[PDB]
Amino acid sequence: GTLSVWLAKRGLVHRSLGFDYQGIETLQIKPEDWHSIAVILYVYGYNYLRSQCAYDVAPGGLLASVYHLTRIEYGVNQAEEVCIKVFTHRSNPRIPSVFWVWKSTDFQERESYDMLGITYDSHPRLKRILMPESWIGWPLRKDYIAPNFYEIQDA
Amino acid sequence: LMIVNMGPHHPSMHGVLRLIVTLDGEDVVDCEPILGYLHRGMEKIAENRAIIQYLPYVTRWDYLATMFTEAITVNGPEQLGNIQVPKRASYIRVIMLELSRIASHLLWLGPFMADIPFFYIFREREFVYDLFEAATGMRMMHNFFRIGGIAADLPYGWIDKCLDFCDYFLTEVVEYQKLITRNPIFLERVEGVGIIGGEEAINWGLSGPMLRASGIPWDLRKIDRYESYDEFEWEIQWQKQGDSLARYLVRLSEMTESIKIIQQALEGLPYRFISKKPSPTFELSKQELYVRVEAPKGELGIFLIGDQSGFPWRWKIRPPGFINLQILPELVKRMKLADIMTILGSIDIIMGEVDR
Amino acid sequence: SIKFPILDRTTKNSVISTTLNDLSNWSRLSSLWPLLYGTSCCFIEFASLRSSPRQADLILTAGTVTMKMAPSLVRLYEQMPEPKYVIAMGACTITGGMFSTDSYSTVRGVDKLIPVDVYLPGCPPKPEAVIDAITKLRKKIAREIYKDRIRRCFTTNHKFFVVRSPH
Amino acid sequence: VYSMKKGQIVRVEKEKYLNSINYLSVGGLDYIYEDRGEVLDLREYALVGWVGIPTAPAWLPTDMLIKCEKLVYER
Amino acid sequence: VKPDIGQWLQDVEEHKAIAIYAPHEGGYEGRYLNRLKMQGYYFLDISARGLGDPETTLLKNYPVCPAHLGKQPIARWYYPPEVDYRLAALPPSAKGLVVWVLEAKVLSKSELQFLALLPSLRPNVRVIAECGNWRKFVWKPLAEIA
Amino acid sequence: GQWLSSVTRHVRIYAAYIDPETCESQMDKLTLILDPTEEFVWDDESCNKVYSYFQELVDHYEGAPLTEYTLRLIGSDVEHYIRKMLFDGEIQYNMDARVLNFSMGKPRVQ
Amino acid sequence: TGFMNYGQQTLRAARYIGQGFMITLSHTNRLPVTIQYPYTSERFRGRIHFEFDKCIACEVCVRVCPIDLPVVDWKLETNIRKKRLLNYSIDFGICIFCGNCVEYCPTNCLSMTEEYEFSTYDRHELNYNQIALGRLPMSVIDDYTIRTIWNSPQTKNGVN
Ligand code: SF4
Ligand code: SF4
Ligand code: SF4
Repeated sequence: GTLSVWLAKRGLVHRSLGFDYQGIETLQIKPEDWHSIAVILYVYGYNYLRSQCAYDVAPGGLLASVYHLTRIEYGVNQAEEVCIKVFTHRSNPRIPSVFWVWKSTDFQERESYDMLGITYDSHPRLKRILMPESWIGWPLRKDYIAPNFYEIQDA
Repeated sequence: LMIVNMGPHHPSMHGVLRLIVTLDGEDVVDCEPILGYLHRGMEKIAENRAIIQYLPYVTRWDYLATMFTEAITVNGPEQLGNIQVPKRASYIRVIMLELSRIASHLLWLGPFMADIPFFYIFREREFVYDLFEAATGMRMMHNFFRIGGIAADLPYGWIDKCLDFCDYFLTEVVEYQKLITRNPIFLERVEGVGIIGGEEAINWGLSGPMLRASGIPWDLRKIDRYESYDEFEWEIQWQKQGDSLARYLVRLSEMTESIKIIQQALEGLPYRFISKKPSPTFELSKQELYVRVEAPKGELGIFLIGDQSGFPWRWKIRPPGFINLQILPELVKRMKLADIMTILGSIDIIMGEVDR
Repeated sequence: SIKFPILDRTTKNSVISTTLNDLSNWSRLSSLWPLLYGTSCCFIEFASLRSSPRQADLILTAGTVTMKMAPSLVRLYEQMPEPKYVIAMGACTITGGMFSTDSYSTVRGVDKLIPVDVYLPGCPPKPEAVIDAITKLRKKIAREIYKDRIRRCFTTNHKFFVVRSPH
Repeated sequence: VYSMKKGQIVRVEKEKYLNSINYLSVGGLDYIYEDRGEVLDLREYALVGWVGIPTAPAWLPTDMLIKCEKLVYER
Repeated sequence: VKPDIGQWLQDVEEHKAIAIYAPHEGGYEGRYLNRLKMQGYYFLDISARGLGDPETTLLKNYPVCPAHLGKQPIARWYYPPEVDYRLAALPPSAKGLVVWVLEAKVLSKSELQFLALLPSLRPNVRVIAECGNWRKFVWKPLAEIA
Repeated sequence: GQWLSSVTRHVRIYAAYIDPETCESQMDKLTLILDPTEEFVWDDESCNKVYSYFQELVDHYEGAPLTEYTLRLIGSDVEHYIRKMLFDGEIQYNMDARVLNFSMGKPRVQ
Repeated sequence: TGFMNYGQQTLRAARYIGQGFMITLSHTNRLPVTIQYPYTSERFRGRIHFEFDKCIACEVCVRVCPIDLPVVDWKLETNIRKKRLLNYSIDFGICIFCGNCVEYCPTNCLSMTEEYEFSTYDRHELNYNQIALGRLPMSVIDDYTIRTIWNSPQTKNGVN
């Protein structure tokens, strides 16, 4: 991509996966150096982040919480979209939240923890935003069984 | 610091939500929005259903304007398969999408003016649903979006009622425009709230009326060349007064801009119902495609990772108003219990696309 | 396989008492006055057709009820306990609606939660369907003669402490 | 093109599916441990779902589940 | 309104098949059902707006057929009948008859209404309380057209 | 908030200070309210049997944290026990309420 | 002169209340329309009309359905390709009337009508049969309480 060989090429792991369908680009980024990577992509021209996507390919294996960060603004209209690909596993749900710098990620990271269980830090209130706080298990991951609850059947 | 419960049956009618605040005195200072009330699990079932089976499912998101949801979820596979839509059906789709934007903003300002009446807007709404009945046949539960365009054709009465809608509707709109200049209770009861600027609304997450409230001419369909938007008359609201009445002028200008687009598209007519229909059943591909459209609340989005099967492998929706719900924790700091009604009105949100 | 009622007699068999019962039942079948209970896709019929959650006994459930909605819903029925019943006006208050198979956080009808007299076709019908539904309900209450004021409490309880582990 | 057929009984042990959440409710209990789930689709992975319980299906590995028999159970 | 006479009770104990011609003007229909219920009888409800093959539904143990949502099998079980189980739903002996309250005169087929009225003549404890296509007044015409 | 229960038909957890029918305030006393809607017969000896069975189930199923998931599990298999008790004829129906929907299906001729 | 400014604010307020009162007095003149109880086009998608002998094979109503609700048992008869269809059981509590198989039927015996009066007293009554789904609902012109509904026109002002 553009920023992977210009800005993140100075000692950052911008492991590209090719181009996406229309104009986006997927670049694999590890879970240790992510908040500094988020601040580096923040001070680039890119400001507007939306649609944090937590897809669950390979159930029991790799888990990802990708982004759709672009650089839209008020007067200029240079929409350069990119997917910051962060990855994790079932054994390691530890991922850093961007809620210390990008505070508006409360609902996004809470839904990601609420539907997958991705363990987070630097987050003010990480709670189950759709399920009860007593609820165990996560429905969005493909290796999940909804247990014997009578409200899930008609009978 | 008496904790408000903020129960399910609100004194207003704008959905079911939870906004527990410590409220030291009458000043609200700390917001904890609890959600999950109107929840369906759209993503996992959409992974378990096809496009023709989750295509009846796109009605429970922004049901005050149901054309936007099915429009973006059919424009997904059209640009995914690279199947060309003819100009006639695409322009009629533009007309009905702007009419649904009209319906969304008037069905916002109806109950908003009821909280802060119903037949002052229902005189228009009966002819609006007559247009929906002459367009597709349902009131708001239409299923008429195909890959080639509209599933049916326009009848010979709907084009005449569409010609009559302009001088049926714009006159009562401009009779409703002068009320905020006349009536000072809107100059004193909703005036003031909405203190975010442009460099901050770009900074957090905002889009739609909260981004155009600061005087930014923002538009997805102007930046992205989509449905020939530069042919029609456009005036995106660069109103920089910031507050809630600035948002009301934003919504009046968006309705009037859609009126200008439809009025220029009354006599356009540049072309069949569905192009590329050999077979009733098809599949989808596997690409990295995020499609978005200009929502009335700001950048509704569909994320798609394909499976090359009958089911999509990943189906995540970015709703506009749920990203727009993030800013109230910051727009709660120095207001009142008599102000949060105006706040949850000026967010312009229903809980269909929130929990989903 | 059912139970057996008592069915001894009708003690209030004078003309004045049955006249007052018929007039009070027809006036009870005349004054619906729902607390609305919208906040869903069935709220749209309210604009075409109070706030004290213990007042209006003749509420119809015109909303999509979920599992998290269910404790407040049974508490609200505890706030309308003895006199009148509810009317299911949604496929999701009847069978779970369109998500009757695979939805985890949505109850398959309030027919496992609350006594329901009338079941609707469900998804927003015409605004005269609710009028026909309350007319039917008026015909139902007109059949009722206030059960001749015949009363029983179960009161099942254990006073042994549970093996608790709070936070 | 796949591992097994579609419609065989799925028996589940608590140790055999230890990647999932089968050890949180220690004791309540569950129901899909016996020959209750049926294979509805397959891909490495296979879709499962009970023959009488109408709940949402899942995806599980071809060795994590087990084709048990052809014995449906209802009423 | 409120004409004080129990002549509808005399019609239901003499003919036992009367079309209740009464509007949608509130609940002015169940008062005679309440007088039948206060006489010691038991009244249950039915509607002909979705009741097909009515003699095959009131008797002969019409099938249950539970609607599976793409998960369960067909399970073609036989549910108990409508009015035979309702005659089985009278646990004391003081219940003199069973009233079958029908509230759908449209979509009814004149032949099948005569078949259902003959089925009210089949059991002696069965009372037909069908509708009368919503006249303006309260008229209790018998099953003459059916 | 303060209500912590999984309340359905014939099973209501209601962990509150409820000796009599007056609700309160909230404690570890789980007051199992059964049959709010008058749906079945519910003879007193059979109610004592079902209450003793529920006591044995909450005694053997505890030891873990008594949060809401254990409440869903215990109300669910309590409803399974009530269904298998009424299917064997220990619990007949009522036919004294204004619905009598036959919530567990009509008993067959088998 | 702050109370003078309060008085000027209330002068503008009284002007606005008078103008809005004229607007609402004109809004109270909505006499001809008055939608209420009776005391549309063909695509109402209300009650679904069904035909039994035209229903033959392909079971597409159970497949394209968002919940797969239809329950039809069938046993193959030899050498004549007849499935021996029985018990077309549709639960309208399960049914959404979202209309997929109404237009997606190969036989096209599934058609919609204008009936919506299916508010019933019990959920087990909603399990309808194939003969109950073949009933012509109503000719709405032929009522003594229903006039002509303003379908093509609007604000007719002809009843009075
Ligand atoms: S059945 Fe559908 S339309 Fe009706 S309340 Fe439920 S979700 Fe809304
Ligand atoms: S009615 Fe439709 S689904 Fe049924 S057998 Fe005929 S073609 Fe197949
Ligand atoms: S009427 Fe609608 S919900 Fe019912 S089977 Fe047809 S498409 Fe499915």
